[PDB]
Amino acid sequence: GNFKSKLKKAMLSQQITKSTIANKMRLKVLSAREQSLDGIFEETKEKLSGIANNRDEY
Amino acid sequence: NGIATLLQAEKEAHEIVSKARKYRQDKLKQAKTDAAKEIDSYKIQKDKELKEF
Repeated sequence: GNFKSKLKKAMLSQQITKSTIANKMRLKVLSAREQSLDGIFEETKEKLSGIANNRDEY
Repeated sequence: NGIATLLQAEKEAHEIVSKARKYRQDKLKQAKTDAAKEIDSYKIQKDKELKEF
């Protein structure tokens, strides 16, 4: 039974390796989504400062 | 009596043989350790198969 339990540990270890990679991959896409979004807001920072520099429509 | 003392010596020899029976069990306990090792060897073979997988 201990050998069977050791074999079950390998299955859990194999699941652990698969689970760690699967979770990391999902957050990598989300991190890229936020990084892409942070670029959009970063571009909005310049436009907001650009509107101020006009001093006519501002 | 002398005959009774000799009988007691035979009983003492049987008592020594009774002690030797425990030694015989102790001698058989060496095979028990081998049997226990064989039990672990079977688990080791099962573990080796699990390790291979």
